[PDB]
Parts: sequence; structure tokens; C-alpha cells
Amino acid sequence: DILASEDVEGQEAATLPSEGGVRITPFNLQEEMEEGHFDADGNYFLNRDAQIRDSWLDNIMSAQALLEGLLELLLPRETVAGALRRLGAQPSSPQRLDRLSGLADQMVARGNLGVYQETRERLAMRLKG
Amino acid sequence: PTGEVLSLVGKLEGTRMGDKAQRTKPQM
Amino acid sequence: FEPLDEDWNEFNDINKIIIRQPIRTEYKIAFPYLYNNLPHHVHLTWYHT
Amino acid sequence: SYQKLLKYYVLNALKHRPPKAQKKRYLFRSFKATKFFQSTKLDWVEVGLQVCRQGYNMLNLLIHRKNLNYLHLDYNFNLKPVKTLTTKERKKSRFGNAFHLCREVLRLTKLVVDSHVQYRLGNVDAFQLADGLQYIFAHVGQLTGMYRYKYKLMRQIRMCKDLKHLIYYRFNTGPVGKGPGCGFWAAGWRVWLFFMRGITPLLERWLGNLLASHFDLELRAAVMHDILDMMPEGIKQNKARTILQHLSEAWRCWKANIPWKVPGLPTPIENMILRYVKAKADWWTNTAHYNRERIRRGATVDKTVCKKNLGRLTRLYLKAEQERQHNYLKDGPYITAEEAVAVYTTTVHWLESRRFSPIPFPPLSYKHDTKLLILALERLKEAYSVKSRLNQSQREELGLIEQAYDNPHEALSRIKRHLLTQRAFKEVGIEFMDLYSHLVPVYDVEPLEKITDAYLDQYLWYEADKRRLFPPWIKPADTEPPPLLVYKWCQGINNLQDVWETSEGECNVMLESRFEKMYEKIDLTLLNRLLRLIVDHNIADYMTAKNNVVINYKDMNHTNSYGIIRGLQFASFIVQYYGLVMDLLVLGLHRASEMAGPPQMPNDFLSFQDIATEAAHPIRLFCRYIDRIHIFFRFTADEARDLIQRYLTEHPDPNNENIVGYNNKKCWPRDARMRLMKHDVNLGRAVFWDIKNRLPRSVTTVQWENSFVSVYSKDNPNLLFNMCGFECRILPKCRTSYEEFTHKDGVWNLQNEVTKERTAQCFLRVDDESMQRFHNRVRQILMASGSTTFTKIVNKWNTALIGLMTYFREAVVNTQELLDLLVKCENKIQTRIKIGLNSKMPSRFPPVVFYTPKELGGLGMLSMGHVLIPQSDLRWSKQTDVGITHFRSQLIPNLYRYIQPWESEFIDSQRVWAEYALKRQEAIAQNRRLTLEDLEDSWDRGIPRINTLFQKDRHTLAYDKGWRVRTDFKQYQVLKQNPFWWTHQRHDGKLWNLNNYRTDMIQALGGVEGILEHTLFKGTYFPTWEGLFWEKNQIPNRRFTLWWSPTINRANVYVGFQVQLDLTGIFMHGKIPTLKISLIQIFRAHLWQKIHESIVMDLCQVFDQELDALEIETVQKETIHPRKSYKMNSSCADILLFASYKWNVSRPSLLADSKDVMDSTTTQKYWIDIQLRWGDYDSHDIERYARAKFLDYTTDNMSIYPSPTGVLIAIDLAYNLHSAYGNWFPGSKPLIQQAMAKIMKANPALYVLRERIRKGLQLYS
Amino acid sequence: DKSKELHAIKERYLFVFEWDASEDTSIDYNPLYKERHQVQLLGRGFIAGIDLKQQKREQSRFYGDLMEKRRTLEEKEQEEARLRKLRKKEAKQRWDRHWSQKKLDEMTDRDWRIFREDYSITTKGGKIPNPIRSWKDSSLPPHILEVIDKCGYKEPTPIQRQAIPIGLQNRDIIGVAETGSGKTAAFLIPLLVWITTLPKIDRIEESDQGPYAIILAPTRELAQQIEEETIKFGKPLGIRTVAVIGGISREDQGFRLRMGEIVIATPGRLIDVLENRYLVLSRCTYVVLDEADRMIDMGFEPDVQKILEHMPVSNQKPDTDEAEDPEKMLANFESGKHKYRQTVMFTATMPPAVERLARSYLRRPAVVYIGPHERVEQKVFLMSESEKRKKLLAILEQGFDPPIIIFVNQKKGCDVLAKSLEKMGYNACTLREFALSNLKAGAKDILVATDVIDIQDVSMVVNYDMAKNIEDYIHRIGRTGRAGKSGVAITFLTKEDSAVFYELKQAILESPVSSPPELANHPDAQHKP
Repeated sequence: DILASEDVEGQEAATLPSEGGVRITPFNLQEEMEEGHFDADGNYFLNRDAQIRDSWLDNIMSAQALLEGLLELLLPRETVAGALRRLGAQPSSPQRLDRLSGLADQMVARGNLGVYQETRERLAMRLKG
Repeated sequence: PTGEVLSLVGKLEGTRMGDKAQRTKPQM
Repeated sequence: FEPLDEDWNEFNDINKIIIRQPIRTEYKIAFPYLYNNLPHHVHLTWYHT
Repeated sequence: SYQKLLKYYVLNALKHRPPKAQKKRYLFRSFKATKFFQSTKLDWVEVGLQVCRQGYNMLNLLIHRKNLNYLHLDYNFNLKPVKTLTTKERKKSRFGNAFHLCREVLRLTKLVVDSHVQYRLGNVDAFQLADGLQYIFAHVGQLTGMYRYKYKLMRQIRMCKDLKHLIYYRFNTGPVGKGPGCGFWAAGWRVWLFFMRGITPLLERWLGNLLASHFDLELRAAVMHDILDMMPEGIKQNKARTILQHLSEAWRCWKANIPWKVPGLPTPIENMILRYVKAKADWWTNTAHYNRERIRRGATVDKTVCKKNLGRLTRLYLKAEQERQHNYLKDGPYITAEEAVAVYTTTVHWLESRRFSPIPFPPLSYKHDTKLLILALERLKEAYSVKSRLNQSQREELGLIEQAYDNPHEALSRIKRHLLTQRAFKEVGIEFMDLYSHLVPVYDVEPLEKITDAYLDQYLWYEADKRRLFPPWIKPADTEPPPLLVYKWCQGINNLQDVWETSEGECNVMLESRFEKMYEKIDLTLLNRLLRLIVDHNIADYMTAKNNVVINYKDMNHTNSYGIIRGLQFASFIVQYYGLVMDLLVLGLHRASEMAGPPQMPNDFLSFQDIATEAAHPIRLFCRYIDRIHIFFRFTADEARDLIQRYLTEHPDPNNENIVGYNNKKCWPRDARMRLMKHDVNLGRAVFWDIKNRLPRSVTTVQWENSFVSVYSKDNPNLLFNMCGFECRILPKCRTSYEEFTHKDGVWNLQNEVTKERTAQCFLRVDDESMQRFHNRVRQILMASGSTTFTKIVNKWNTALIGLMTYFREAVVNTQELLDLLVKCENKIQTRIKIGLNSKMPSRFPPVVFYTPKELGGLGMLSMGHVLIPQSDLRWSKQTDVGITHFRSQLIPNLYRYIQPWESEFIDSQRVWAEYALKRQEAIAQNRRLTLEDLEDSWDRGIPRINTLFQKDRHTLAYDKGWRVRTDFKQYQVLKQNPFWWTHQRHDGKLWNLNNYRTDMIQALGGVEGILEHTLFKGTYFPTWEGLFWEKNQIPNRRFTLWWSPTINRANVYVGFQVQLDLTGIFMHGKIPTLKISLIQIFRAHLWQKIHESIVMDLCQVFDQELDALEIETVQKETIHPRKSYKMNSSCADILLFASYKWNVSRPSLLADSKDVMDSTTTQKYWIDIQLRWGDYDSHDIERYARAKFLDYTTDNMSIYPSPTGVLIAIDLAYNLHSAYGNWFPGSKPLIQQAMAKIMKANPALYVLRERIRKGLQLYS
Repeated sequence: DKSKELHAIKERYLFVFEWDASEDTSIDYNPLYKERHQVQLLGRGFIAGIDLKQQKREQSRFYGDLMEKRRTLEEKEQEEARLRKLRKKEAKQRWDRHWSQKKLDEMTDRDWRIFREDYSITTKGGKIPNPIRSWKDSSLPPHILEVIDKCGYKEPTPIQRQAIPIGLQNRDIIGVAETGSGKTAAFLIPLLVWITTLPKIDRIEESDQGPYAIILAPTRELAQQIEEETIKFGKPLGIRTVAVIGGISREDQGFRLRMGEIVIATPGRLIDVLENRYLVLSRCTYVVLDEADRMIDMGFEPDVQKILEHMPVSNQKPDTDEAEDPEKMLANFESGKHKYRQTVMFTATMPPAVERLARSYLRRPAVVYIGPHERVEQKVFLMSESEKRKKLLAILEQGFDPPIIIFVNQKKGCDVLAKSLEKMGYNACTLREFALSNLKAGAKDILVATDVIDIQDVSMVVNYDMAKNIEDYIHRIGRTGRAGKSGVAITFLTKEDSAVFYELKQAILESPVSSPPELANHPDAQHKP
């Protein structure tokens, strides 16, 4: 046998959860009927489906502009990563290396993968077509 | 004293079996 | 270590046994086949350098 | 620490095995060829920061992947919720333990990285750096909560703790004392690297798969696929609805043991059906035996599994019984003709030697038929007096029994007509009593046949007692309980002629055995031939043809043709007379004639004519309980040597192999049990072989594997026997140490009859079978459902404990394993109730909840253990017109001290019966009838009790002979278990007294006023306890919880967790729904606020009248907020008084304190606050509560009061207390005392509260 | 032993982060195995890690006799010469002493850093100068030393020891310490040195051009405390101090304003002065804000910013590194009148508003950080009564910082315990003024006493007998001092003390400077007595 929510004679609403750090019981048997259930004599039986057991929970610019900037920062027949190697060789030019890395990361973030092993001529053909 | 009923092994030295056992008087 | 009830016979008669010095565990360990009943998986130690 | 580290080293050395050959392994070489990875050279600290921030970003992405906006991850990887969760939010926050394990590993990693970041900023020296890395790897478990997430990690902590110890003291000699710092972090570093070596691939697999009866059913499905897939489509569309109907019918016919046969069936499909049934039958048999062997060893299981397994093994034993009866009907009689004629003429010679007169048929009127019929009907209604609700087939039985009461002569005529005429009988049903160790049958007989059989049982025992059919060595008797049988057996062992003198090589032999298959090997024709010598031939044919009837179990019918029906009424005679035929085969006619003596002067049990006929034979003590024989021999040297020679003639032993296989008592130590000398073992083998040769194996069989032989000689110091559930070791005084005389329980001091000096000592123990049966009863009590009340479980526990102790009175104290088992089962029974109260395990729980008697609202538990009542639980309080008075009133008394021993009761019984005989002899000669005046000094003293002499049913109970063996055989007729099978209250009286236990229980628990502080009695407004009564054996669980709510809902019971109810100020510790369902019903409809506003309005009506006597110019009722009645952090003033000109105020003092000295700080405004309290047992002192709340609310910047001079009045509703603390103006204190007295006596809102409490507790007066 | 070896023959022939004592092995009652007679290996082998001098002390001293018997007659001189060479190497090595037996000219930077570590002080900034070791070792002018000697400060507080050299190097100071540790003289003394070491031509002014020093306090009580202490420093030096506070009627404070070096004020009353022109801030070169976090928690921040707005900005430090260079700022402090301003702010916590006041007021400051039951380290040992004397001795043998106090419950105890200690070669006083002088002087090292005046802060209190109530216990351990070094209170607990266990447990659980499961988990500490 199981009791319904109508044979409780005097449930009320849940005004406030806590005050002063003390948790307030919401005066209704809704959460006890969600966790377990009652018999005819008023005992309690609890659900026991806790497989994972959760031991912490238990206790609580445009791309064309990018290509123009890269073709500006490259010499012919040179890769982008090789340009990083040369301009990083404190380096000789920190600011142009910073600009080259920034343009490379803005090209990587748009989905273009593998831009480091790319010569100047293939990027020029990409800007043309 | 957290509940915890203890075993009676070795906890009887001066306590006998017939002691503190009383009988009743005849009724009426 | 955790482990890996005998009756009185003619063989374990303590009236036949001379108790002179108490026998210890290192006697059983140094000589594993002289003082041991059921010596199953013992290993023979080094004797002397 | 040295020994544990050496243990780990030996384990790692022993578990070492060479690694398996494989291809060489390069993860980073395959990572390098991928264009998505680049290589560089970085500082260690920079990449250490990059790794931990990438891990923080990964965990942040894993948190906000599931849209969890309420969980915040700190930069030290601490995960916290931002608010109070709900049910679905706790469901959506269920991650694996690998998540929190990776969390704690990254926390450890960030600690390790930031320790060096603290160094390279110039803050600390490297001398301070190496200590900091040493503290981390030593105290991982204290700095991180990673130990809660992996338990095997507890190995890794303590090892790092043990390496913490050694180095420290090896560092701390010389000028170095104590203080922080060694700096040797490598030993703690290696262990956590080796830990990460194993934890890495599991976490990688978790991140990989995160970021990206049934076996028999499958076997039946495979068999049906193999059947149906072979047939073609026109037969597939037919046999799918053809095979499945009779496929279950064949299995049902196998289960009902019906031979399966159907015409029109081909032979290969029939063989396939037979293979299917055989495979399912083997599976079912192995499953049934496996489920029985699981629950035999004490493994817990659902009750329906036991209920199905009992029926499975019932059907299997029915199939075995139908097999063995068919084997008897096919193989013919197993007994030869010569053995039957031999035992027949042996019975003839024994009845001629005793001059026995046969029992006749009662012709017309024996003038005792009415008494025997009434006794038979009382034995039939003995079982039905247990419960008042019965079934319809039992209502028909009680109707037939009452018709036999109303017309007894017609009932006697029907009984005699069925005796003289009826030979065919109705079918007997069979059921099994579910003992966990041993299956036992219970039979169900037609009631009209049962009345006849019960009257036959009464008549046969009443004639057999008068004609002296049974010799006194046949046991049990009506006058002797089985412990008295053990004591008389020990006295018979002691009182022999020189039984301990072994100076010339004499020996003592104690054999105990059981007739194997005594009940199942009785031929009914042989039973009839042996029965016709003692009763009428029509009565013998009635007793014989009754056993040839069909036994039914619900689908199965089989006739009985071999073995007797043990569930009959008169079958208790069939057990006892036929065993006397065994007395003629084991003991011999000459020795039985010497023991029984002349018929004109029969000897007593274990007594003889003279000493010469006593010691003229080695067979000199004999006894038989229902199936167990107990024999005792005295041998000289030459007789024992010749008997060993006669044994070794036919059965030689060249290698001394009779030592292996000797049954020996393992419950005693080796100096106590039997020493296995070769002469004694050969003598015991010779004794058992000489006893076994006297019995034909077709008649009965004894076995060595169920027997026991104890030999006393020069080489054995002591004698042993198991009898009537008692393990007994007899040890001489002269073969042991000196006089010392230390008094111990479980020790029977044995003395001689003639010389009256101490000669031997008997040591008692409880055997293993009784303890296992008691543990079976404990497990049956632990099979109670969750809807079962606590009082029924406690009553079953008390029934089992009384049934254990009142039989094993003296022997429980001697054994220690039973004393441990009682305490262990008691803690299990208490834990069963503690879990039924709340699912969370409490820290403490009072015993006074359990051991309170049922009259005071408790459970009435019995105690076998060392339970202490702690201090500050025996203090109680009371309130009267002068104030509050407190009073102060230890171990719980146990059961074994309130029960008499056996030996002193036997001595007292002999003395009071001798005195009764002398007073009866003086009463007859003086023409005097004995009254209660001459027998009031020996009241309730003796076995049997003197109370049976003054019963109304003397002439009725004096005709009931043979009641003890019938009381033992009641277990084969009634389905319930039978405690106290060895006694009956109408015959032996009451053998114990349990009112002193309740008296000392009430006295030891601090008195009634000390108990009733736990019971919420002072909230019920009853002035006394004696005028009250409970609404009607059992108490419901809700009423029990609401009754014991002052002692359960305490701070020291469920530690830490506390909540507050919404509309009240009731604080719940833990959570209890069975108490919340009562607190909602009692405190419904804003009753807390109604009581508060009612007290405010009543006190305002008090301050409204008598206005000029206090110089009040204006009383004011403040605008009370509706949440003020239950908020307890802060409060506000309720009733304000304006002074006319000026008032003097005093220092803050109590309501009962009259020492008032007022100061010059005159104030005009005065304020009164009303506070209500719902307290518990440890915190209900309302005076210190009012003082603490006044000093809290008047000394904080959170409460608001218009005046600094006022009073706080506190009322405890759980105990109905009231007090006040604060400032007072003149004339106010006695007025407010009388006003609060009138309020607490006459508030209608408090009356509504108290009547709702009395309605919830169902307590009236 | 004998009953145990018969028991051995009879037995033969017939979460928890600690390890339990029942898991132990080698509990064997054998005379051969308890004294296992370890080797010393020809007087040449050594057990690793355990101290070599301590191993040479604990040896059997038998093989040395075999040496001095069997060495050659020249080899005794060879052994003596080798030991003299080893002692020469040890004397070259030690030339790493303690600072209490070293001088000032030989005290290296590592020794000054260990000296800063000993008194729990730490400094932010570049080139922090050397602190003061003693008054005989200080560098103050002798008249200021004479005034401090007349005031009664025998030993400097560490806030003085660090803030006085930084105060004399004209640097801005942030002192993190609480009230009652000696902060007041710690900012007053460099002010007094600067005022009393001006030339006579630089002190003469015909008009009143305001104070040389503004000392602002948030409360009237702290202002009166700094007032009284500034008066008792300034009257032997002839330096006038004016209190601009509340609670005193306006006529008295107004008449004191007409008279004209040091002004200690409250912020509302001071801004009512400065917005109405009763006192100018012309020659002001010294600003002190004590308890600025209390100024923020009460809300005086725009008022003190407007007090800054009255300051002439001609003496503000430049926002360069030259404000923390001790050479230039030391020579600027030696310039007398025309130096830049110096601001000292004492606080207890760090809110961002005190950080904004620091960025508004200070120019590269130096942060000097310093640091009964809640604040005294407490340790307990559970034992039987008979164990007390040997545990005390073991503790004493570890060494201590005299003086210490040992408390006992009865005066007879006092006398007899005291005797035993003097027997063990300890200097023990029993318990009038005479006793404390010796202790103070260093003569006596141990005071034995019952719960029954006035005594210096102690490093250690031992409750040889536990007090009968927690209030007496609290008073005892309070003797380690109101503040400064936590000190240690060690208590011997027996079963006779069970009625104070619960409160003792609370006292310690409420002590963040304390670590005790032996008491916390004890059956008698669970409920109020």
C-alpha cells in the first residue's frame, strides 16, 4: 500500500529555503515522496539507485587582409614556420614575429589548419583564387 | 557509551546466578 | 602477514619430549625442514660468507 | 613503520614477474610526425603554468558543456555550487569519480607548480623551498580530498607517512631537536610518480569515452531456434503455435512426476523434447541445491527465494519418496524370514518373562472414556488457541470438535465404530517446516479421523502406563526433564562400585549413537505382527492400515508402504514400543531382566537389586532418548584384551589406520578432549563392532560416523559425552590438583551416596548444534518486513531468548562463544531497529528506548550483555509554584542472574518433596487435610511445582500419561515452531519468575519520573501517570516515534546536520519522515503562530486591566510580523508599556529570583517579548534558555528593541515550562508570575495543542 | 618473563591514518633479543645519518683502549697531531655561530637574515637596513637613549627594531601589526631623533608655521593613548604635543591651538580645524596614520583625502626608485629641515581602500610585517600521575628559553618539585619581587608556582598539574604574553582531570595556532561535566 498527497491533511508551501545559515524544511512531504514512499502504517522506504555513487555529491579582420599581411611578412620560397624560425632568431624583431604569430592564429581560429607548413607561393595562389 | 552492548566474557567476578532472584508469596 | 587443531597422538606425546630450552621461530626459519611439520613453500636461505 | 615498509618491500619482491615481450613503445614519436604538434624549448616553470591553466580550461569546458551554470570552479580547482540545489540539479551534477580524481590530481599539480613560483619571486630561500615540497608529498591526504575518491590510495598515503617517520628521527639526532624542516622530498616524490603511472590510462579512457534465470531463457531461445529454423516455411507457420502449448505441459508433467506420453508424435522431436526437459531439469536441480547451500551458510536473501526453494526441495523429496516406495514395492521385503522370526520369538520371550497382560478393547463403558475424550479434544484445541482467526477447513474442524464436546457419547460410539470397522482413510497432506539447516515434515490429517486417533493415543498411553509396558530406561519419562536426565546420568556414573579405580588397568567406555533411519525402515507387516501381542487384533489392524494411505502434495500422490507415518497421534506409541524391541537386541534378555528386575518388584531407573548383579556384567549403564542411545561399560584388563583380540581377528590393522577417522570433540581443548592412545582407540573400535554385531542391518543400522566413543583409562584423564544437547566432561578430583575450591558456574560437583565426599567434577557446555539452531532462529527473526512493527520483532527476540536460557540455564555461563553470539545478535537486532528509525547511522542511541517496559510505552526488551546507563541521562525535572526543581537518581540487570540453577533447584526439590511427604504422613494420622497454611513456606519451589497440587483439574490431569513425548512430537503436526517442547505448564508448573526483572528494570532506569522525561509526557497535561491507559500487545511505528521523539531528535544522536521546520521552530536532527508526518498533523494550520498570538493577546488583556496600580498610561500591542513567531536569529518587542511619570528598573534577574535591587536609570518605555521553545532531552532548561536569548537579543546590532529595559519570557512547549529574564518595574513580577500561571493553566490555544498531542499519541485517562 | 615463556611453550605444544600499537612485532621477552648487542665495527664503521660526534659519544669506549695500548709510542703523538689538524679544520669551519655571542662588525648578511627570521619580521623593498640588536648595540644618539632608559623600555619590540632604522632613513612605512605591540614608540623615536638633532639655527622661527608632525587616529581612545605616550616621551625632550580630538570642550583645545611640534588628532575634528583655519600645515614633514583600516571601516576616507588636499606638495617624494635608496635618503635625512615628507601607516588587514590610500599618500613604501587560548600554542600529554616527573625532565633536557613557568595545584607540590629540579642542576625559584628580578636577569631559569603578581612574557608554560577549572588554565597560559611570540603551553593530563577535558578540548579546538585526537576523541571529553 502507498499513500497519496491527499491523505496528509495540512501541507503548505515552501516560503524560504534558509535563514542565518540554517536550512528550512519546506513543511510538505513532496520531497520525501520524491526520494521514497510511505506504507499504510506510516513507515518510510527509500529508493536505492545510486550506481556511480558520486562521493563528492553525497556530503555537500577579413581573410583576404590576413593573406595580404602574410604575403607582406613573407619572402618568396619560404614557409610560414621557417619565417617564424628566422624572425625569432631576445630575437631580432619581436614585433614582426608577434604580428606574424597573431595573423597565423587568426587564420588557425577560422578553421584553416596546417598553416605553418605553407609557402608564400601557395598562399599567393590562395589569395588569387 | 555509543549504544554498543558489550560481551559478558570476563565481566563476572563477584556475581553469582542465584543472587537477586526472588520468589512470590501465595496469593490469598 | 595474513595466513596463507591437532589431536593427541602417540607421536606428539609431551611425556616423551624433553623440554630443556624453548624452541623459537628463527630456529624454524633457519632450518626449514628439521623442526617444521608441513613445510610447503619455504625457500633455502644462504648459509654463511 | 619499519615493519610495514619492509612488508611492502617483501610483497613487491614476491609479486614480481618478468615483463611480457612487446613492440617498443613511442607515444611522442607518433605525436611528433603529426603536423598539429610543434616542438620548442621552454623553462620548467612556464610549461608548469601552461599545463595547469590548460587543465583548468579543460575542466571548465567539461563543467559548462552540460550547461551547469550553478557550479563554480576556483582557480585552485575547488568546485563549489553557487546556491542550494534541487532534485533535478543533483541528477544533472552526477559525474564519475574520475572527474573529481582528475580535479584533485590537478590541484596537487598546481600546488607543486606554485611552490616554485613562490620561490622564483624572491619570497623564500631554497632551504625553505625544499621543506615545502616535503610537506606536500607527505600530506597529500591532509591537503587534498583525493583519499575519499580512491580507497586503494590509502596504501599510498601511509607509505609516504612511514617514510615521513624514519628520515625525521634519522635527521633529529645531535644538536637538532624538533622543528620544521628536512628537505628530502624525493622519497615522497617517487611514490606519487609510481601512482600516476597507474592512474594515467584509466583517466585517459574516461576522457576518451566522455569527449566522444536469464541464462536459462537464452538457452530455451536457442533450443527453440534450433527446432523452428530447421522446419520449412509451411511448417514454420504451423509449429510456432503448436509446440509451445505442450512444451510447458511436458515440464509441468515432469514437475508433478507424471509420465509424459502423447500419441501422434514422431520420435526425433520426442527425443528433442526429452533432451530439453533433461537439460532444464539439471539446471533446476543445480539451481535448487545451490540456493539451499547459499542460505545454509547464513547469506541473506529475499523471503520469496526461500519460499520457492522450500517448494522446490519439497517436490524433489516427494520424487525421492515416490522412488523409494516404488523400490520397496518392486524389491519386496528387505528383511529375511529368520530375523523376523528371531525378533518375534524374542518379543514373545520378553513378554513371557515379564508376564505382561495384553491391552484389551474398551467393551461398552470403561468409566474413564469421557476424561480421555476431553483430554484428546483439549490437545486438539491446544494448537488452535494461538490465533483467533482461522480458515474455513479449520472452522469445520473446530465445529466437529465442539460437536464432540456437546455430544460425547455419540463421539465415543463413532470412535469405537471406526475402530471396529474402518480400515480405509482419507489422504494426508504434507508440508515442510522451513528450518534453515534441516528439512522437517508436518502432516495434515482429516479431523474426523484425527479425533479417533487422539482418543486412541490417550487410551493406549493410559493403558501402557497402568500395565507397566515400558521399562524405566526408555526415555523421556513424564517425571523427568532432560537436564534432570543428564544429572541422574552423572549421579549414576558417580555411584558405581570403584568406577575411578584404574590401578590394575580397568577402563570406562562411554558410547553414544543414533539409530539411523529409525522411522523409515519399519515394515508395516512386521509392525502388525509385533503389535498383535500387546493390543487387540482390531486395534492392531487399525494402527497398521492407517499407515497404508496416500500422501498428497498439491500435484503428487503416492501410497505409503515402507516406513511409518510420524505425524499421527498414536504414532508416538509406535516409536516407543518398537525401540523396546531394540532393547532386546542390543542389551540382551539376561541383562534387561537384571535391569528391569522382577515384575513383582521392579527396579528404579539406573538402580539394581544388589552390587553383585550390578557389577557382574560389563554392560552396566544404559539409556535411550527417542532415537539416541547412551551406553556405559566398565572393563577389566583381560576382558578388554580379549575383546580387542576378537576385533583384530576379523579386522586386522597393520598400519594403525583406525586413528584416522576417530570422532572426537573439538569444542574442548586438547588436554580436555580424548587423547588418542592406540589401546583406547582399538578398544573403542572393538566396543562399537561388538555393539554393531548384535543388530541386523535390515532391521536397523548404527554408523560410526554419527557415533562417539570416549575411553577412560590410565592414559586418559577424563570422560566425555554429548546428551540432550549438553556437552559433558567428567574429571576426577583425585586425578587433578589440590583442594583449592574456586566456585564457578557450569560445574556440577559430584559426591557419593554412601561416603558423601566429593569424588569428581562435571563440566557443562552447550553443543554447536543448539547454537546453530539459535542462530537460525535469529536469522528467521531478521526476516521481518519493513512494515512489521518493532514490538513484534522484540517479542520474537524475547521468546527466543527465554527459550534458550530457560533450557540452557547453567551451561550458558560456562561457554564464551555463545556469550559472544548473544551480544552480537543483540547488536544486530538493535541495529535492525536503528536503521528502521532513520537510514543514516546515529552516533549514539539510548538503551532506555529498548528496555522500557510495554506498560510505560516501551518495547520491553530482555538483556543479555554489559550495557551501561551513562550519567546526565538519569536526571529529571519538575515545575511548581516556587520554580523548577531538578532531581538525580549503573548497569541494566540481565536474565541469567534472575533464573535458578539446576543443581540447587534439584536439592531444593528433593527437600521440599521429602518435607511434603512427612507433613502428609503427619496429616493422615491426625485426620487432617493439608491446606495453604502448611504449604506457604515452600511456594513455587520444586520440580514439578507445588502449584499443581492445588489445581482444579487434579482428576483430569492425573489421567494424562505420556505427555512429554507427545509434546515433543507436536512439531510434526503444527506448522509453527515450538519453543518449550520439553515442558508443559499444567503438569510441571512455571519454572521461572520474571516480575523481579521488570521491578529492577523500573528501579534501575531512574524511576518512572526519570523514564517519562524521554516520552513527551509533560506536553500531554496529565498530572499523574496511574490514571491513564493505552488505546487497544503492539504499538504502531508512528506512535512509537512520536512517543520517543524527545530522546531521538537530539544533537548528540545525529551529529552535525540540523534543519528547521517552516511554520514552527522545531529543529530536526538528521531527517525522520515518520516523525515529520506526525509533526505536520499536530502542528497544522499555523498553530505555532496561533499559540504565539494567543499568548500575546492574553498578556495584553492582562496589562489592559489593573492600570492605575502600575502607573501605566498606555499599553500597546506591537504590529507583529507573521514570520516573527518562528524566526530565532533575531526577535522584536511584542507588548510595550508607557510610564505615566517615571519607573524604576532593576538589574536583569530570573522570574523565580526575588533578590531585586533597582538602579537610578529611570526609563519610560518598557517592552515584553514572548518566545516559544520546542526542546529535547539534553536541552530543555528554560531558565538558561531565556537568559541566553535575552543576553543574545539585547547585545547585538541585528535585533530591534525600542527600550533598553525589558524582559524576555520563554515557554517550552515540549515540556510545558515557562520562565522570564530581564528588567522589572515595581509591582510587575508577581503580577506577571500569576498571569503566566493563569495563561499556562487556561490558554485555549495551548489546550488545542495538548489535545492534538493526546490525539496523536492515542493516550487517554 | 618466566610465566611468559611457559605461556610460549604452552601455546607452542598445544579513517585511521596512524598505525596501531597492536600491529607491532619484536615484543619478545628474551634477554638475548631486547639487548641485541649491535656492532661498532672496529671503532671505524659508522651508522649512516646519525650524527658522527653523537656516535663517538655513545660508543662502548673499549677499542680506544686497544688503540692506546697497541699504537707505537710515536703514534700517540701522531694521533694527537691528527686530532689537532681536525680541530683546526673545525675552527676554520665554525669561523656559523649564533648572533647572541657574535659582534656587530663581523655579523654577515646571512646572520642578519636569520636575526630577522628569529623575531618573525619581514620587509618589502630594496636595501633594508640592519635592525637593532640591543640598546648597547644600537646607533641612536645618547640623549634619546637616556630618555628611553628613563621611560622604562628594557627590551625593544620587533616593530621598533625594524621601523626605527627605516624611520631614520626617511622612508615611507607600512606597518602590519596590532595595537599593543609597541607601534607608537616605533614611529615616535625617529621623529624625536630628527627633532632633537636639528641645528639651533634651523629651529628658530618667529611665527607658528604649524606642526612638524601630524599623527591621526580614528578613535578618541587611541588618540588619547598616543597622546599620553607622546607626552611622556616629549616632556624630558621639551617637545610640545597638541591633541585635536573630540570630547573636550572647544575652549580648552582652542586655547591650546594658540600656543602652537607634534599634533595628534581625530579626523573630523582635524578637518574642522583645517577647513576653518585654526592650524596650518606649512612645516609639516611627518604624517602617521594608525589603524587606517579602522578609518575605512568607519568611513573617514574622503575626509582624510581632503586633509591631504591641505598639504603643500613641495615636500612630496618623487615617484622613482630614489625614494627607496638608503644612501640618498640617508643624506636627505641628514639635511635637516629641507627633507621630503615621511608617512607611516599602521594597519591590520588589507582592503583595497587602504591600498588606494597607499597609492595616494606613499612613494615606494617599505612593508614591515609582524607575525589567550585562541592565540597561544597548546600541547597536551595524557599520562598517569607517576609519569609526570620523567616527562618534565625529558622536556627540559630538550632545552628552553628562560624563563619558563611550571604550574602545580598545591603549594607543597611547588616546593618538592622545585627541589628535584635544583637536584637535576636547574636554577629554580618557588612561588617575591626578588624572584622575578633574578628570572628577569637570567639568574633563575625556572619558576615553579601555584594558581595564586606581575611577570614578563615567557616562552613556555608547563601545567605539570592541570588546573581544576578552565578559567585558571586560561590565566596560566596567558603568561606567554598578550601578543608577540605565541609561546607554548604544555599540559600533563591524568584521569583525575576528567572534569576539565571537555572545556580543555574546546580551548584547543578554538586555537588556530594549535594542532589533539588523544583528548578530542577521549570518552570523557564528549559532554559537559
